[PDB]
Formats: sequence, C-alpha cells, structure tokens
Amino acid sequence: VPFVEDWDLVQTLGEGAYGEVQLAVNRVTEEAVAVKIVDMKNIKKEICINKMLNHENVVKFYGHRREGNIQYLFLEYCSGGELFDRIEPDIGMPEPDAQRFFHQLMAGVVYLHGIGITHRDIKPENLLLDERDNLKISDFGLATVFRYNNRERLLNKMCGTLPYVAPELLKRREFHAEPVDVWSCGIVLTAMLAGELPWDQPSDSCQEYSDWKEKKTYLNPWKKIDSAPLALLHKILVENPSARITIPDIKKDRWYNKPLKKGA
Ligand SMILES: N#Cc1cc2c(cn1)[nH]c1ncc(-c3ccc(CN4CCCCC4)cc3)cc12
Repeated sequence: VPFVEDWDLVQTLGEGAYGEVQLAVNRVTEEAVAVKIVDMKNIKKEICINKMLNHENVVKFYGHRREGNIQYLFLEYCSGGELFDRIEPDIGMPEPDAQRFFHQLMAGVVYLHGIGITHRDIKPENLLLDERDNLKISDFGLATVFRYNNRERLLNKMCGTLPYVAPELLKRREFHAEPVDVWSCGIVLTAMLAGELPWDQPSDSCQEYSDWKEKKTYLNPWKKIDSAPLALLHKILVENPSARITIPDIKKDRWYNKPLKKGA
C-alpha cells in the first residue's frame, strides 16, 4: 500500500529537556502515535528499556529511527492526556476515580518491577490516560535496571523530582529501587485525594515532613483524606524503606479492596 509509512505531525504534546513529543497521524490510516523527538547534540538506554516493555498500563513502544542528530521514538498516543490535569487544585478528584487510577498504577509498577525495571520518576505529569481513561506509565528517560540474572543491584544516583522522592534517596548513599517507586505512588495518591503535595521534600529540615512524622493528620493535606485511604498512606509514607509496605501488601489493604466505583 503506497503512502502507509507517511505521518503528519499535527500538534505538540510536551516540550522539555529531551526536546519534544508530537502527535503524529498516519496519512492513510489516520492512526495516531506520539513521537518523541530528541536532539542528540542515555536515550539509547530509554530506547533499550522501552523495547523490553509490554503491558496494558505501560505506554507501548512501536519503534525508533535516527536521522542525523535527531532520535525519533514512536510511542502510544494517549488521548486522555496527563493525570496531572485530572487533579483539581486543593480538591483532588472523587475517591473512586483515584482508587481505580491507583489500581492501574500498581498493576503497571508490579509489571515493571517484575522485569527488573525501576521508573524512578513517577508523578502525575508522567501518568497518561487513554481514550477510556486507562492509566499508562510513560517516560522511561530516568528508568534503570535494578535486577538482572535474578540479582538485585542497589541504586546510588539521586534522580526523580523532589516532592515525589523517597527520604532514603536524600539520606543514604545506596538504597533499594522498589521502595522508592512505592513512595512516589503514595505521593501520587495523596495528590489525587487532596489536590496538593504534602511537602517540598522529605527531609528533617522540612517542617511539613516533620508534622507528618509526628502524625499531625489534623493538618492539610491529611485532613482532606478519608481515614481508610489515610491508613494506607500511613503504611506507604514510612521513612524506613525496609519497614515500608510492599506492593503485595498494598494489594491486601482494606481501602485498596473497598468497593467504591461503578463500571463505565
Ligand atoms: N516521554 C514520553 C511520552 C509522552 C507521551 C507518550 C509517550 N511518551 N504518549 C503521549 N500521549 C499523549 C501525551 C499528551 C500529554 C499532554 C496533553 C495535554 N496537552 C499538554 C500541553 C500541550 C498540548 C496537549 C496531551 C497529550 C503525551 C504522551
């Protein structure tokens, strides 16, 4: 079929350090894809990790091409945009939506962790929604292998985004990958339920973080959150990463299993 490899770029979807992401539409089929365009003047690793990924809650990778100094990643277009834009400032979103989004997020992270990949920068700006509002984990530019040949490697690079990063990343030279991703998922949950982030960063020098360690949940954001999801947050946002709830145990949590939401 003539012309089937032609794509028109129609709209910018995001424009950061890497470069930009465009919406592309096929000339013949009108299929939509996102094209991540990165000027090489690291992404090799992003591409490599993207090649390993196949899951309903992870943004699908279709292929890549390099023309001179530009690398072009061809990726799943998520027409719902970012989770970020479903969070009303100071309010959040209805608890049943947040629970469904949280379930999907967990399914995506379980998958990643199971293939030995940590994302390292989970946040609402990176969590995309498809036309059916299914959540998809995007942007593996900071991601890395933490398990290979069934052997764990400890991380040491500080990366991520400060309000979402776990406290051990600021305190310890080395740390386990999985608890850091669990922590960031807890901050995402807080944001969905309160429409605000609890602190600038999880440091002993940050007053809001201290108030949380002192269990002052009569303060915001925590007073906005129902006791059931709040009990889960108490198990996720635990300073000692060895004492922090694991994902198999999040799946046993009372709120995680509470019926809330009707089908579409
Ligand atoms: N990294 C990355 C990445 C980013 C995306 C992707 C695959 N990978 N697939 C995607 N599908 C849709 C959007 C997206 C993000 C935000 C919006 C909303 N708005 C943002 C500002 C510019 C206009 C669109 C719309 C679409 C972003 C992506």
